[PDB]
Amino acid sequence: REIVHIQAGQCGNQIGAKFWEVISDEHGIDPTGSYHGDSDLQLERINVYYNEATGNKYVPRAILVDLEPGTMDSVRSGPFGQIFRPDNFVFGQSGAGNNWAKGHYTEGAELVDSVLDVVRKESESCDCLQGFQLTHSLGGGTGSGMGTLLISKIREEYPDRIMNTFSVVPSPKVSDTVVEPYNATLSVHQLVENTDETYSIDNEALYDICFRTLKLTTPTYGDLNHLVSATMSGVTTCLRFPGQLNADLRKLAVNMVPFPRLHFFMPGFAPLTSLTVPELTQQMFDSKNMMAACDPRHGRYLTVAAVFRGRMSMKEVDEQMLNVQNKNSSYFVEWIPNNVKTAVCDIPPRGLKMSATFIGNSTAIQELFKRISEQFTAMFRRKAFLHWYTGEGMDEMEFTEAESNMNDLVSEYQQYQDA
Amino acid sequence: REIVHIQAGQCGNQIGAKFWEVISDEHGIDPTGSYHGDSDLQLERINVYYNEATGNKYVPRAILVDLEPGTMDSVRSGPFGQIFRPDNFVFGQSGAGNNWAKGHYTEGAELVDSVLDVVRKESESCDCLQGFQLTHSLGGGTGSGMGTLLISKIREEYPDRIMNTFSVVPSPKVSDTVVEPYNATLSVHQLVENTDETYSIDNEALYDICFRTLKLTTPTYGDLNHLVSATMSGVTTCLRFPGQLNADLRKLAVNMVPFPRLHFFMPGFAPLTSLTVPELTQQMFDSKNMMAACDPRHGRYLTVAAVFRGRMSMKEVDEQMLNVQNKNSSYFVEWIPNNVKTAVCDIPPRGLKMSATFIGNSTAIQELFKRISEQFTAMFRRKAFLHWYTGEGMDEMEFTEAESNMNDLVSEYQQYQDA
Amino acid sequence: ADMEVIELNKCTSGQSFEVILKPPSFDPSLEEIQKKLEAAEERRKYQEAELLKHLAEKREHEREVIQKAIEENNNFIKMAKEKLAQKMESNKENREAHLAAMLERLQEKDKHAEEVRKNKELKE
Amino acid sequence: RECISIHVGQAGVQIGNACWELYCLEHGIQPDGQMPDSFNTFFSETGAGKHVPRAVFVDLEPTVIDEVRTGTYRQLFHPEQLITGKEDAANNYARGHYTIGKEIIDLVLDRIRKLADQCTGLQGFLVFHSFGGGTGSGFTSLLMERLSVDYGKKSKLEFSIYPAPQVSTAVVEPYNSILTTHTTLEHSDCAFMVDNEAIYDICRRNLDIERPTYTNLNRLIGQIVSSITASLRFDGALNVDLTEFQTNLVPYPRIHFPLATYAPVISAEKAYHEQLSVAEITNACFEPANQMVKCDPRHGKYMACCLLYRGDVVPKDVNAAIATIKTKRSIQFVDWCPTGFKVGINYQPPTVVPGGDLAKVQRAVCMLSNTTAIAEAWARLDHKFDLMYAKRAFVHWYVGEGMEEGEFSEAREDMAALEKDYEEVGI
Amino acid sequence: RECISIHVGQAGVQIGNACWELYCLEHGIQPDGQMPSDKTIDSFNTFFSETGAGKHVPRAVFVDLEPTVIDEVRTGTYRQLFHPEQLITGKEDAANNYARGHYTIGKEIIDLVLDRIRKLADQCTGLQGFLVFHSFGGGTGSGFTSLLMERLSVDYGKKSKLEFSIYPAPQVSTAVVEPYNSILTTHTTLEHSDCAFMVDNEAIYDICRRNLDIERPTYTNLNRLIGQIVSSITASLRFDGALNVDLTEFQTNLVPYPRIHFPLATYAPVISAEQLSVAEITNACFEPANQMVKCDPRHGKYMACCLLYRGDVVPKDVNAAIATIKTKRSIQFVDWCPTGFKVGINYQPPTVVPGGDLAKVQRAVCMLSNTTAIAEAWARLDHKFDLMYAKRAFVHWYVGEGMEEGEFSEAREDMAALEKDYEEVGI
Ligand SMILES: CC[C@]1(O)C[C@@H]2CN(CCc3c([nH]c4ccccc34)[C@@](C(=O)OC)(c3cc4c(cc3OC)N(C)[C@H]3[C@@](O)(C(=O)OC)[C@H](OC(C)=O)[C@]5(CC)C=CCN6CC[C@]43[C@@H]65)C2)C1
Ligand SMILES: Nc1nc2c(ncn2[C@@H]2O[C@H](COP(=O)(O)OP(=O)(O)OP(=O)(O)O)[C@@H](O)[C@H]2O)c(=O)[nH]1
Ligand SMILES: Nc1nc2c(ncn2[C@@H]2O[C@H](COP(=O)(O)OP(=O)(O)OP(=O)(O)O)[C@@H](O)[C@H]2O)c(=O)[nH]1
Ligand SMILES: COc1cc2c(c(OC)c1OC)-c1ccc(OC)c(=O)cc1[C@@H](NC(=O)CS)CC2
Ligand SMILES: Nc1nc2c(ncn2[C@@H]2O[C@H](COP(=O)(O)OP(=O)(O)O)[C@@H](O)[C@H]2O)c(=O)[nH]1
Ligand SMILES: Nc1nc2c(ncn2[C@@H]2O[C@H](COP(=O)(O)OP(=O)(O)O)[C@@H](O)[C@H]2O)c(=O)[nH]1
Ligand SMILES: [Mg+2]
Ligand SMILES: [Mg+2]
Repeated sequence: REIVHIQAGQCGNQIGAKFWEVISDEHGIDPTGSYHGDSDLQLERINVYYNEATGNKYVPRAILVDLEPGTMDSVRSGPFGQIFRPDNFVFGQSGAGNNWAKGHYTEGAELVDSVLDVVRKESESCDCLQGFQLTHSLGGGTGSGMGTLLISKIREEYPDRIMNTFSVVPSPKVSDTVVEPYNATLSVHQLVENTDETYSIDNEALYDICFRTLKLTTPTYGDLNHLVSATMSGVTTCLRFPGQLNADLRKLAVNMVPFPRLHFFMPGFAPLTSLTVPELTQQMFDSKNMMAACDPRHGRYLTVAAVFRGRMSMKEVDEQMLNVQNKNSSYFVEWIPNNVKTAVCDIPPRGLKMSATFIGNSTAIQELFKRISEQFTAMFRRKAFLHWYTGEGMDEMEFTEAESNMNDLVSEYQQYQDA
Repeated sequence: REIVHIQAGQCGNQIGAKFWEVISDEHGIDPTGSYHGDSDLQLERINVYYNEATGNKYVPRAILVDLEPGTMDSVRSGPFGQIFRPDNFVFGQSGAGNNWAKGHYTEGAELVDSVLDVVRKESESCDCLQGFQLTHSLGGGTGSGMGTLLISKIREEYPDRIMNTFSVVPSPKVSDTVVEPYNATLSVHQLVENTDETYSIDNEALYDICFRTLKLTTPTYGDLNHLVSATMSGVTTCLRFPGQLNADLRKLAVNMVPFPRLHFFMPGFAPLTSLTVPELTQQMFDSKNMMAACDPRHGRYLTVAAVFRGRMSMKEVDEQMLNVQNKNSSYFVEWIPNNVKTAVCDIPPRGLKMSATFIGNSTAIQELFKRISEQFTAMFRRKAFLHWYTGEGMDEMEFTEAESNMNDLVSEYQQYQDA
Repeated sequence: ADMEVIELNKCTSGQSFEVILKPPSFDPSLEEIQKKLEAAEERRKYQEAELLKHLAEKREHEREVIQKAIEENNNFIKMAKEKLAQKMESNKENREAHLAAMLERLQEKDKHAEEVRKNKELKE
Repeated sequence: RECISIHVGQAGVQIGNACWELYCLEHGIQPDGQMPDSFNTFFSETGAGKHVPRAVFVDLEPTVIDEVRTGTYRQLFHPEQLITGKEDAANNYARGHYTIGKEIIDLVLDRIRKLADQCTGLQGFLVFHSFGGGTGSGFTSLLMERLSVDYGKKSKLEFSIYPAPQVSTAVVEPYNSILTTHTTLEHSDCAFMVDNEAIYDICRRNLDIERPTYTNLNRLIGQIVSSITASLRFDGALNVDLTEFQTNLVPYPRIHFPLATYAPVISAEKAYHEQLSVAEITNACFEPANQMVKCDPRHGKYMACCLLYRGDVVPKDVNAAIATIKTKRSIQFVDWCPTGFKVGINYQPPTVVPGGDLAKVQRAVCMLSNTTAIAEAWARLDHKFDLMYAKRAFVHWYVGEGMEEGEFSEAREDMAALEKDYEEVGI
Repeated sequence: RECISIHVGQAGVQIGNACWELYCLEHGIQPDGQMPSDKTIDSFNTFFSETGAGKHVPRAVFVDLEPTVIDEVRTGTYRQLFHPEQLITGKEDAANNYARGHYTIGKEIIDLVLDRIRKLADQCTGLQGFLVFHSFGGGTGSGFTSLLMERLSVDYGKKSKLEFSIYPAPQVSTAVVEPYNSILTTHTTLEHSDCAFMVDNEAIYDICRRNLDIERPTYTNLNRLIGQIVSSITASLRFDGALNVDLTEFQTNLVPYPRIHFPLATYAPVISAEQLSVAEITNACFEPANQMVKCDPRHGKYMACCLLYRGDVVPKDVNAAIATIKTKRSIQFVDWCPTGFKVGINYQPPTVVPGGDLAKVQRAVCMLSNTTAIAEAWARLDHKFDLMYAKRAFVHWYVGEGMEEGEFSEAREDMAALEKDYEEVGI
């Protein structure tokens, strides 16, 4: 019915600013100006991402949070920078961190309020707030730490409404840092408690996805962000578009998540870089094409959701779809009946005549988590860089206590390869 | 000496409205107006069916009862509609039923009084009330149910006077309605206790008279009702006509019924559809010509009564009559001496130059009752549509208790094939 | 037979007479009983005031079906109204204090931000 | 001296109606009432013009009694000698004797006394009634009981219409007849039975009427009655008084039921044929074909014979015709009884109804005979009865008015006795 | 007399919309409101309330917990058809779980509806029952419906309720949690509802592929076909009829037992635009391929059959159509309902939507049958349910609105019972 978008922390901000300028140009929106596109649909559900202001004009429900200038004035001065409402930019000023605690306790809580006082403004403004979605990094601090807090402070203020996040789960290849496992594990914990669904964009997949499969030698944060931006348009489509379904996003949740421990979706995409239907599915359900670094093979699908894009006959889709869950019949749990559903919206993405996107609650996502607690226990082992948090005011055992919660999550997933 | 006519329920009302416009046109009566006919007799016993009012005019002593508008205004707006006294129409308004209990308990008892208050106002008006005669269906509710009640409430208020009915015992042919057996069996019980004579017009016979012997492909309730209407004028003839007998109707009863258990007459007719005397009797005593679905062959005659119509020599009738009870000599019980009597009125019916009608207390009528208790116990078997009554306030065992009374009647008839 | 006839009486408008033909040869209505007519009279008021106070039997058994229904209904209405509403204060009490079993488990990892930042203004 | 007529019940009345008419034609009373002791026997010279019968008519429906106060003779009776009951008898003894009778019974009984009140030395009652039939059996019986009380000695003379299959009965007839004739027998002195069968039969053989009416029948019964009374409204020796009745026909208290035989019933249009001979009319008398209770006495025995001749007739003949009746027939007088023959000649020529079917005759015989074969009728009733009551047939409608089941038993039980008494008079 | 429509929940509404449309095309009401059909200053009155001096307004109320769909009505023509009030909308959605609509989110609106339906039955002298159209699976559709109906049962004691459920099928997209929703409502709702016309979405979609030849059948595609089945079931009391019959008789026939029994729906001739025999259309009805709930009754037994013909038919024909739909077909009529096969003809031609996919026909059958095999649907739901609940699958989202764990048990417990009752009706 209507959703606000929080977008915090260098990585978060980057992603979101690409998100925005993809969908904005899908609905047909100027840098500021309103509609320009000989389509019509667009404006049906434009409502959901776009609180509108003075005259024509269209402005995205968006709160931009960060603990240091730069990366905001990177947006402001660039793509669709004139778009976001000016006092919707919540500057940090201070140190950032690249350290959870800073963002979740000392330098973060410093701000939080000032953000929360503007999320309040957009949400309390909304005709019927559906929920918030948030974008950020899991490793490093001002997105992972402030975020996990924004949400922890968003629920409580709206237990009512549901929580949605795109969280970029990081890796050794492609990092700002040593310390992330720490930051990741400290969030993954926070995530599993206060959100309802999270999309795991694994940077590791994204990388493998640009070098194993995309000719690109050293990937920027650019061609690479590029992938998320496309996947995110994909995931959201049928909230913001047609009259196929309607997708309360609550509906999306209460249909995708069997078990309260907010299970993390690994997304996927169809065509890529910067298409026959059979050749679309077999690709969208290929591991080498997942947005999270797993191989949905070691482990099964709890529930799946696939959403296709472009004027193609769904005669062929139902049929291709049921056909994947046949040549792969064993890897869809058989205790949840029709646990793969499909939808068709026929308004193409960027270039791209065909396309699909894929959302998957898969126990194989365990492989991801295990591999971040892997380099975690290897570090917190002999209490490595820990004195970076110790001193900012954290307890020794808040790490074990997080490490151990996460370990559980791994072993509930590992459980649901049941019978 | 004088009789009032109760005519209740859709079927009841149909039948009676044909009865009325047959006899009315026999005595020579306008829609309202009085006499027009170069005969004279007529008016002798016009008294018996016609309490008279303002000026000329002739109005039938008639009470029209039903639990829903329609079928009355069917009469009001049609044949002799202007005839009946306007506040002699007792509407229902409510649901009807097609369900005894509705008419005999909940929706019925709701009215009863207001009918009973008008029967009182005709009978208490009458110079010397002979008794009441009533017409209705036995399957279905507002006739069979309210009826059986009117009468139960008429005796008690006049134990004194005798009860007469024309009751149309319903069939599997000519209507589906999974329940009638129930309604029928629930009345037959009622009938056997509070009436003194009842003519059983078996719809099953009526059908067959129109199809087995008539070629009438699409049988109306219409033509088929035309059969009853004729049978009734015949049965009544020498109450309402001559000075052959005089026929207290009590006289008719105390002569026709050996055994208190109100024994039901199966009627019969002579010529039909919409004649020599020998060819008249041999036809009036044919099974294929009985108004009740029997074959008065499996079972004998307890008492018989035949009444002839048209200027024909009764020299030939006494002789034809004694001659049936000779080529059929065995099937008249010999423990009741002259148990077949005849009467001759010489004023023709509708068209029809000759005619006769036949009233027969015949143990073969058992074949009829058995066959209603046949589809009854087949249903009440595993307590079928019974919850339609249960809920309206009736007891489980009031069905067994009726089923069992009726079964007795069968086995007292079956008994009187004695020696 | 050859007659021998003796004449009795010779009126004005007639004559009678005996004629034997062959000599023969050989050798309280009480009133009291009308009490037997009010002996009917009081066997016939029985007959009736029986099957009358016996149709007064079936009479207020009508008062019964016309009741076991109406009474049967208010037993369903005024029974499954609190078979609803008392499963719906059952509901409120269940969430209305579970949306608050969510809140107090938060306000706890919250009153814990303060009690370990008022420990960072004590540390290094 | 005086002689009241009571006609109870449709049949009784209708019979009565068409024999008062014959009394009137015989004595010359134009309907209004006036004629231009002797025949005082039956009429009470009321007011200073009129002649009013000594009659009372009761019936429990109007209807029939209504036709009297409508058709001429409408001026013949006193309005009050015609009593009518509104609610019918419904064709069962039970009703008339108890239920519906009770009600009117005190009225009648009063009115008949009003009538016998202007009578210095009243003689008896003629009572005309139906054997089967509602009030006819029922009321009659009751009337008669109470008569027996109110009038001690005074003879009662019943004229019963014994019923037959064709001239239409009712199933339940048999009961009614057995019923009354029980109760009524110890209270009545002499009873002229009239078999409807017989009469109808005579109207077919003799009159040649294919479909004989009541009004057809009645006329012929009208005559038999006139001829039995005759003797006392004229005064012409024999049966000149009521005692002298059973004094001559029944030797046995058991109410005996004399046989009626009429003489020359011949159809007008055969009028101006020959006048029949004094001998021949007698000779018809001794004929089954001309009887008045369907039976035969060439099978039973005679216990008193009475010949009632009317007209121009000299004894000389009667004698010398009887002679040859004895010489040419079945005498059969029983054991211990002369060989009867009390012969009365009433010089009055026998007047017949003007538009009637029979013709003016010269001389008519009458024949009142008490035979043991008159009980062949007694039995034919009884069988019908026995075989219905075997199954309680209709019993209930009577138990319904309020009778006893055993009043049916205790009445059959009587017929069985009487059926035996009659037969026990044999040699 | 009068007959209110309640359409709750997306499916219910969208079905409702395209069969009020059909009602309107049948009775000749141009969207505008007014009918050139002579007055309304009854009959066409069963479903419409002749509002003001021009218009015809349905006796309808539409509830749903999102606007969106209800919104489509007050936007597309017929926008002038309803009163503004009779369209109620809920702002916050149902979220696809019984728990929500029955407790959390329903509580809120329920009082509004309940009020407005009463406003509507207030101008109704002798209102008869309710038609309730809703989804089996689906958020408000199960949840709200259920609540509505409980409360209806309270506010309207007798007045029958007639539910039209849309039983759900895998392809015409369900939702994981569907199974729960359906088992849940049908439990609570069952003791409060009188007769329930199940419609299997599968069936319909199936008929649109076999017969209509539409590769990708829309809701708007389906609804149209359901629009008709509904019209033909109501029909009877919608147009007058004469030469035939209302539900209430068809109702007494279909449901022999407490348990709300769920009649099978079959339509007659679905033939795609761009005349079949009286015999043949019938023959179609007794065909798995043409049914309304995917299953088969050449495996179950019949407990009552109802055939509803519409259009150019004569009984002489139906007679032989049926008789032969027995002589050599899938017979099976059970131990104790001698009848089955009630039959009426609603002469009014089977008017189909103008740009629709089906064509104007001459005559159409409708067949409403209560079979024990209809419980083969009952089970196929249950298994899906059993095997999810085995692990608490999604339970929590319901315990989260505030339900009991055991209201899931205590409702399965009923299906098991009903699944047994049905099977227990066997010979
Ligand atoms: C006199 C009133 C009446 O018209 C009598 C029948 C029933 N209706 C009228 C309309 C009617 C009839 N048939 C219809 C079919 C569809 C719609 C309407 C009808 C009616 C007829 O044909 O008039 C021309 C008729 C009906 C039946 C009918 C005959 C009939 O007209 C001859 N059958 C006697 C019954 C029937 O159920 C039966 O008892 O079989 C023994 C019979 O079963 C068979 C195979 O005959 C049958 C015939 C099709 C089958 C199924 C439905 N039942 C209902 C009663 C029965 C029918 C006539 C009321
Ligand atoms: N001879 C003769 N017999 C008659 C006459 N009328 C009736 N009966 C016979 O009498 C018997 C019937 O008796 P009813 O006089 O009719 O009965 P009731 O009770 O006296 O008169 P109701 O009260 O009218 O019934 C039958 O046997 C008839 O055949 C008649 O006018 N003449
Ligand atoms: N036959 C038919 N079924 C439908 C239609 N729309 C939805 N459904 C079915 O109904 C069920 C979904 O019901 P919903 O209306 O979506 O549930 P709801 O909560 O009551 O309505 P929402 O608040 O919109 O969710 C599924 O089984 C669908 O297949 C329709 O238009 N026609
Ligand atoms: C954001 O909008 C979406 C919203 C929903 C769904 C979805 O995935 C296709 C979305 O796209 C990403 C959805 C999902 C999943 C299911 O579980 C597999 C389901 O049964 C059902 C659905 C959607 N409904 C259907 O597929 C029935 S037509 C409803 C909720
Ligand atoms: N793919 C994607 N990941 C990013 C981007 N920027 C940073 N990251 C990842 O997110 C993690 C840290 O993010 P960073 O924003 O510096 O932490 P912050 O100070 O909380 O904003 C690292 O592990 C990076 O690999 C981005 O541009 N796109
Ligand atoms: N012949 C005669 N019988 C009828 C008529 N209408 C109905 N019936 C029969 O009687 C039964 C029910 O009669 P109906 O009047 O409708 O019941 P009600 O609700 O008491 O008025 C049906 O099963 C038919 O068999 C009528 O028109 N005439
Ligand atoms: Mg009588
Ligand atoms: Mg919903």
